Amino acid sequence: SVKEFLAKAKEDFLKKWENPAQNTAHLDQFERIKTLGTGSFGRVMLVKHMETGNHYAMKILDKQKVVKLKQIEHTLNEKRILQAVNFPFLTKLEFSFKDNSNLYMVMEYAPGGEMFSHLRRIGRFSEPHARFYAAQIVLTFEYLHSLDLIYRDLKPENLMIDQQGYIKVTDFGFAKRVKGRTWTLCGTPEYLAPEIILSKGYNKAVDWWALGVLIYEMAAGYPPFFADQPIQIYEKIVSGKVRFPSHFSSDLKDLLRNLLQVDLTKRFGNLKNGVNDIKNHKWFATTDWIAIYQRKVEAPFIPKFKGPGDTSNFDDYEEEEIRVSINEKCGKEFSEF
Amino acid sequence: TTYADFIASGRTGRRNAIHD
Ligand SMILES: NC[C@H](c1ccccc1)c1ccc(Cl)cc1
Repeated sequence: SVKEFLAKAKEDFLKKWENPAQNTAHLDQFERIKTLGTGSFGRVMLVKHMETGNHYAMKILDKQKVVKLKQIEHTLNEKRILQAVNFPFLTKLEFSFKDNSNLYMVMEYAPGGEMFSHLRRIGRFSEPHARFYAAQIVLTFEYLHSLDLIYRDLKPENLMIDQQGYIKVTDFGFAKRVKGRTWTLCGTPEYLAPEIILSKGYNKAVDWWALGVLIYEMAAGYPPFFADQPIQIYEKIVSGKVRFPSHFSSDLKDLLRNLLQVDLTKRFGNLKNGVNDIKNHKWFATTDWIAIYQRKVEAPFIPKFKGPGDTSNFDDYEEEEIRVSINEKCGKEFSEF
Repeated sequence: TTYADFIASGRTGRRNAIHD
């Protein structure tokens, strides 16, 4: 019946995919509270929606910076995919709009913060704790991949912990609807599949590789391939070698060997039996996949709640103006946004 | 230890995406 659930999920997705929501709010409808993250690739602010009093994470992209970084098509992918998808462990896009200078994506706010923060502080997660999160990623990728979507940026930085201790996958900046293969060099160095590094055509198998890296990092406290510079990381990744902490269970070690597999004919997720090779692996023997989808499972860790607008689980960033030019920038490039 | 090497590394903070 997962086959039947997914058939229906595709019908729902395709309707929104073929006729996207556009211009569903305005900047003036939100009160700016705090910057929750930045980057060359943009910034995110906590905002309060006046008509509801709801708190949201508003992603703000500078159209001119997007163009300079050659991320126009990628940004159009992000918004078009996010408005069309619907799954418990995906961050929901509530509103999107644009003005003369910027693009806006208003997402649900997860006050628990990023997995990254909690993982670095605590050090590592126990295998059951890691398994609880990995299961949610297995289900999310099953969903996304069925809609012909490749995610391409799995990492702790992009997984928010919600108020029930469950995961929300965020940042769809490299997500792409592709039947067959694609070639863009993108991702985060520690998480890149070897075929990406080697400039081959690649497919959704690169996400299953990334799952291997995440599970490893969650359970070990550090990624399987690290060094001071990206080049040194890429050398390690393509080497064909990986070392596991002595505290890694036999089952974990075996799952990771089949995920972090350079040979695509052997990598789990990519075989004839698809995601069931992963779902039915011994390491997940205790996982009730339906109970996880339904959020019936008790979460191993619940973030300390201090109100809907509390930012204590996020770091402090330098605040920066939201300037809006009186001349429209990049009108044609982002016409469909 | 591997942990000690990671913590002494320059990549224990948030990691930026890459591109062409
Ligand atoms: N990586 C997720 C992170 C975030 C998402 C939602 C709420 C707070 C933080 C983030 C996303 C985009 C940018 Cl530009 C910086 C930071």
